Amino acid sequence: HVAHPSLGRGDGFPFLWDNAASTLDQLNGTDTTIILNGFNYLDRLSMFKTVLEGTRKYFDSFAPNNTANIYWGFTIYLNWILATGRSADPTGHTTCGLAHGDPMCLAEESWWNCIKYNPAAIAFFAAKKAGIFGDVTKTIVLAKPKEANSPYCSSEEECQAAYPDVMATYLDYFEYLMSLEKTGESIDMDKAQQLLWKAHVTSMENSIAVCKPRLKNYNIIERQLDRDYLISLLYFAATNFPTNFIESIKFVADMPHRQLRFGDIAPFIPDMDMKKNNLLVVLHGFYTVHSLSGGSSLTHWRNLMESPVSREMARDMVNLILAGTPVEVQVELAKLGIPTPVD
Ligand SMILES: *[C@@H]1O[C@H](CO)[C@@H](O)[C@H](O)[C@H]1NC(C)=O
Repeated sequence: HVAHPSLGRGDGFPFLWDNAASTLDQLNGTDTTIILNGFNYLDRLSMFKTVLEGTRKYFDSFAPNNTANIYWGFTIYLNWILATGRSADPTGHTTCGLAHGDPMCLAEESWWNCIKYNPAAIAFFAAKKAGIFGDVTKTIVLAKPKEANSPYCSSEEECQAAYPDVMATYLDYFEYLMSLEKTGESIDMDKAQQLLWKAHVTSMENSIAVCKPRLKNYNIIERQLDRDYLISLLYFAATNFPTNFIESIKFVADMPHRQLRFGDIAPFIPDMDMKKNNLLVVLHGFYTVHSLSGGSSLTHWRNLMESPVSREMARDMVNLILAGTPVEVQVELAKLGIPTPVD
């Protein structure tokens, strides 16, 4: 049994989905503690699954099996980083995440692990604080990293102190959900999605500098994919594109199913379909507009995306992209009136 990059266990749900905890009471611990290893795939999956379960009631009517829940995004991406080897140690110094080592271990040295840790762990703490899990008197005890002055926080208090804006933005999301029963209002899906994206973006922006050195652990082609993806995510987030089950699977199905290497040039990678080859070009297209504009294009894009009509039009573009339609990022952005750069 191994994780499939886009199908997870087989039907889109993550590898080992059934094995992960639905509630805090199913986790290991003591009378006064709950134990979680943030460097273990199953415990990270439990950080997502417990929040999915605890927020199911807000999304239940919209679709079966909690599939309308917008928390699926980073849950599905956890499966993908495992399945494609991107959570393993890339340095060769340890066997963490390798088949001949502990395949569930998530390496400190992994760039993907580095950027994705907080959207699991800090978000989990924020959900706890907001009351998503009910009243919890037990202390969360996280496994500590080995590296001194690590980018990985290992307690509720340390995470708050090191990444205050990330804690605050995820808290805003969960507090909004918690407010709905007092009012008796049904969820405003566009608002909920905006709040969650704001937290994800804040996390990415708070991690980019501290995770940057890990990019040097990968060859230049894989390294550039990593950069391309993080910048592109900032543009996608501003469109308010949905992060529910079906849309998340649609995205990961277009991502490369293996690490890239020297020799790979999109859109001519012969062991990948046209949709994967096309998304690789598009991600680099966003990187290029961003780099050549000194980052100014993102500021203009965000201003434009203050309009709900603009956001809907931009989501239409994203859907074309996900279907494998070969659109030129630079050309499409200009159409939307973004001042675009020359070299
Ligand atoms: C939920 O998903 C499971 C697994 O894919 C499926 O067998 C089942 O039909 C779905 N449940 C409902 C109520 O639609």
